[PDB]
Amino acid sequence: TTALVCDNGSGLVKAGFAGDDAPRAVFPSIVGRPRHQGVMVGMGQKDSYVGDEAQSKRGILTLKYPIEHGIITNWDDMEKIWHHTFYNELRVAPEEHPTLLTEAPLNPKANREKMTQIMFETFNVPAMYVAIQAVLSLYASGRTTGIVLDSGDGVTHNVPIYEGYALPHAIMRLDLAGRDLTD
Amino acid sequence: TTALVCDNGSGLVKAGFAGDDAPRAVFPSIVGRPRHQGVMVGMGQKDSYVGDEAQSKRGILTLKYPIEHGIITNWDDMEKIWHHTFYNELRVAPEEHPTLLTEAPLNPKANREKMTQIMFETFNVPAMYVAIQAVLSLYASGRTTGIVLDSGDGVTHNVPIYEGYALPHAIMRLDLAGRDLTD
Amino acid sequence: MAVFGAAAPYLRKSEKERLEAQTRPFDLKKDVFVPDDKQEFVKAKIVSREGGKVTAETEYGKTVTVKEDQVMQQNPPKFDKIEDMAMLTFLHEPAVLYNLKDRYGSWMIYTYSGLFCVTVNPYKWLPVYTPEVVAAYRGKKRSEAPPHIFSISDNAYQYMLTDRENQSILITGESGAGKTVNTKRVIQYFAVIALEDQIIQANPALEAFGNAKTVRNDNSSRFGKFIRIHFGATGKLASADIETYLLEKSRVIFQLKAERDYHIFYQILSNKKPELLDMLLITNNPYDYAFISQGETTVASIDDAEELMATDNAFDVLGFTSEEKNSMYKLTGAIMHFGNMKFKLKQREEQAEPDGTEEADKSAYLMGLNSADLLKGLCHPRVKVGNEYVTKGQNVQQVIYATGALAKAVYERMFNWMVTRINATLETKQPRQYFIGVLDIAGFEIFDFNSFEQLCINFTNEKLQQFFNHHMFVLEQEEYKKEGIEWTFIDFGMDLQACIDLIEKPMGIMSILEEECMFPKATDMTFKAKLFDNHLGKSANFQKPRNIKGKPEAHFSLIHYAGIVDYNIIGWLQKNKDPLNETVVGLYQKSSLKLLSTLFANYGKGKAKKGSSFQTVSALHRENLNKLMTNLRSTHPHFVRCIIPNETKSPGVMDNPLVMHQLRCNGVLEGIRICRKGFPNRILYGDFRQRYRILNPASRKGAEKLLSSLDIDHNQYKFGHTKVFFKAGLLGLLEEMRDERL
Ligand SMILES: Nc1ncnc2c1ncn2[C@@H]1O[C@H](COP(=O)(O)OP(=O)(O)O)[C@@H](O)[C@H]1O
Ligand SMILES: Nc1ncnc2c1ncn2[C@@H]1O[C@H](COP(=O)(O)OP(=O)(O)O)[C@@H](O)[C@H]1O
Ligand SMILES: [Mg+2]
Ligand SMILES: [Mg+2]
Repeated sequence: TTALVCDNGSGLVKAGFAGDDAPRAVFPSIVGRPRHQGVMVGMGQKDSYVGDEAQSKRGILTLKYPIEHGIITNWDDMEKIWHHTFYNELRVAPEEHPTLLTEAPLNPKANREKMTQIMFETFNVPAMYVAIQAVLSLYASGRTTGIVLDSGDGVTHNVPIYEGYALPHAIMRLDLAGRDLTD
Repeated sequence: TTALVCDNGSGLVKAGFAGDDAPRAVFPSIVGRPRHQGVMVGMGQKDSYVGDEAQSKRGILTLKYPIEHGIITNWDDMEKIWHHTFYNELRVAPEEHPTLLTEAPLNPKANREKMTQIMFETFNVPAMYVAIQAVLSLYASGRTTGIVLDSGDGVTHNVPIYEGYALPHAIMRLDLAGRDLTD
Repeated sequence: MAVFGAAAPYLRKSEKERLEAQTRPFDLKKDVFVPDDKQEFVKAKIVSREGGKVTAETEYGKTVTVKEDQVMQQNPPKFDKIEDMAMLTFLHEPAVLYNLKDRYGSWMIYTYSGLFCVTVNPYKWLPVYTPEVVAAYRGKKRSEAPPHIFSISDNAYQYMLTDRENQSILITGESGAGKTVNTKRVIQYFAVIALEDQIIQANPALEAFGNAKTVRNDNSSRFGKFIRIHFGATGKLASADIETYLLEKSRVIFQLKAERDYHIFYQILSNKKPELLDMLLITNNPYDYAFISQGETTVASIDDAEELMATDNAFDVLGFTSEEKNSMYKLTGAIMHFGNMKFKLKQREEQAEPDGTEEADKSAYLMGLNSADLLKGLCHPRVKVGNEYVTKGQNVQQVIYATGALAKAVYERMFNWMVTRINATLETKQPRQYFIGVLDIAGFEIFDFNSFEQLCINFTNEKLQQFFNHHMFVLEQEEYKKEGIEWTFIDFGMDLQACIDLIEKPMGIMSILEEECMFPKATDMTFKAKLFDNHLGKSANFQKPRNIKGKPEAHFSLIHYAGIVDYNIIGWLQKNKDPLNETVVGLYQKSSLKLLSTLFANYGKGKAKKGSSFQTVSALHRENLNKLMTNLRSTHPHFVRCIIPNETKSPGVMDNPLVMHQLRCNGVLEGIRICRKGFPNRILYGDFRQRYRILNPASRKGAEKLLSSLDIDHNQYKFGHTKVFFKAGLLGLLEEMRDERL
């Protein structure tokens, strides 16, 4: 079999199979709901637009981000995001694909616990693992030492690694990110 | 055949074949252990860095000298030092090579007995001998009389010798040495 | 024997001469084999066994003493010159060597070896291959006919005609020892039983693009040539289909110090054709080119000039025009100029930029590309993410690896396209019913400086040997169920597969090597440390290397069917990577030359497409070997072994270590070892009565009574209804007590 690498991120969900040089599906992590009434009868609008589809209907929806700074705050929206990613984007059954997930440092343990519970129960993934963003960034950079500054849309943090050994007491996390820049 | 002259000392292990003008391998006698956890997988870090390798990884290791004051207090570390000296720095199998050892005057008999036992049992050297670190220095000076002051890193001692006859009752030993100066 | 004309003597000696040669002095007690220093063993007589000291007088007159725990019997005269090694009374490692030696001394070229066929190339013309033998041979079965290639060929033809299943022929031997002429005579026999000229005409084209000079052989072949011979519905020759497998790409870029590259580049540098050199702007000095000068520059293997002209003539008389030939030469010249590319670091960045561009300009001019576009593609490869294209950064090491991978890939595509063109030209319009496959593969080459290229060949040969062992086990079980004598049902595959599972399976040597190159800080010391951690003591085949006679380097030693082999780690990590570049392949597809045909297709609802970076030579090798095994296993196999008699051209003389090495790499020792654990000696009841009834002068009751008086243990024999099986020791005991009886 083959492994599946899913990166929830923040403001952009990117996923794809392991051994690929680039993620297959990249789309914003947005769940939108219609805020108006709707007068035409027969079309039958769905009650939730998820993913890149909400960008097309941006003018008649209330876009809500399921996560604020790394931490998931609206879990149901996150099941919707993961279901969309697994079915309408990759078109694969997660029943036979191990899933690798990426998660920021210095976050509540309940977050990881709920993530693993959702993966094992709702989607019945055979196996899964959770890793730190900085270690993956250092992997992709062709390096074994050096301090890495990971600044996404949710949170900015630095993790120093020397010779494959981390320095947990030197990890600094700053909540300033792209969303605050937009505001 | 040839004889190996190992000089453990304290803080510097120096060795080489007999008849050479100068020692062949000189490196600090320290054993390093990683005090962090390691986040990068697949590298396969060894659990103990020994010899001159530990000097290059000072920032992620804790260094313990296996010899405090002449005597050996951590026998596993000393065995690791000896194995490294025999198999990496010199790259010679001690199965067919006699070894000459040195130690300071006025040391516990258990230390010498355990050194002899380890060197016949673990390494199976054909023969071995222990000499006082001061008499050898007297040989190296082309003299046969006079006193010699061997101030190393572990212990400082004086051995008066006249016409090749040592005077045991006049030997003075002092525990002040280079380590105390560094502290 | 009158049917076999005047070629019978070589084919089979007469009974009269056999009986005349039967009676000659031989003492079984003290004329046994003895170890030797010059060779593995020599023929000698032992004066006496004086404890742990013996005195053996060899034919050279030596009186050397040997240890008593490595002495072993010699073949009695009544069993000498046996046609089949499986029927030999005592199975010993050099006994087969000496039997073959004294058979070639009397010029018996062909010898049965159970499921194997041993054929040593004669150095003089023989009447055996006269077509009068071929015409009159038909009507004889494998069992009755003396050994020859025609016997197994007719057996395979009969199996195809009656059993209605495909049959395949597997030949093993070093190139240049007569393999080509052997295949020529085999296809001639096939034509007689009903396109040999076309095959002979197209052979030099494949030979010139697939052979290279190594230390062992000056004309060593690498790729796994495979020809399928099709037949009509009525069992008549219809057409031939040719395929290629397991072509090695590492030879193109990395060569050993004492070995050459493919003959292509050296042949192009021939000065007798001046037009190609000036029209391609090729530097006439081989020293200047980087890809070629690393290996040995030139040897007196074959004079390249008239060989090149012969290949050009063969292409000219073939179906396609000269423009395709010119495209071939210009593409090869472009491959040559890929080593002149140079790259340097930038101002204040880790990115790499070219310094010289003249070689880039000329290469782009030849390929019909743009130099600026090619340089931009090499330095800044475009990649697709989601729905948007982004550009990736490359340093010097990655761009050098990509340059090498492109050169290897384009050569592979050119070779495959040439093979397809040859197959199309060879193709006739006849229908293709059941086929007869012919497989040629490189042998189990052994060096004192084994590396990755030799490792792949050894692993392939070991897989083939495991397949042969499984087939022989199936045949033995079939014979057992036919005779109703069925015991020892344990399979003979897993014993060899234990070594296979430490190469191809996960956590194997190949898997760890493939993973290690992906880690961006891997080094040879780390790779060796990981191998020792994961295999030393944990596996039953990985073990420490041995330093013998001042060998240059050894890092680890494996155990195979051919013995102990050690490989050198140094240099493996660098040459395993094959990172292809997608944007350069797109640029080739956008080119104005024929090159787009070769790179026409190259690299959601379930995908496992490996990325360009995640590309290793080892993975491609495993995939090709697996796809070959999914094809060969579908046909009933037959085996042909070719053995060189001596290193020199002089006929008659032999080199015993050379014959030992040939036997070891051919797996004959493994075959006899597998045969010896069961009951290899099988004699009919009538023959046993006419030979051994005289021992107790006086059929199940009679045989039982006779064997009960010979003190034969119950577990030493198997009592059947048609044939009775005996152990090797029983035959020796019977021979000795017959000797004392007479
Ligand atoms: N070219 C650019 N210039 C400036 N900001 C950018 C650019 N591209 C993306 N961003 C910002 O980066 C954010 C996306 O960050 P992302 O990598 O998805 O974070 P995470 O990995 O935590 O999901 C967007 O919100 C956007 O504001
Ligand atoms: N020139 C110097 N100046 C100051 N300290 C020195 C000098 N040379 C050596 N030392 C000290 O001496 C110590 C090593 O002494 P050494 O004779 O190697 O002891 P041992 O023989 O017990 O190993 C080191 O710790 C070092 O600090
Ligand atoms: Mg991120
Ligand atoms: Mg000292």
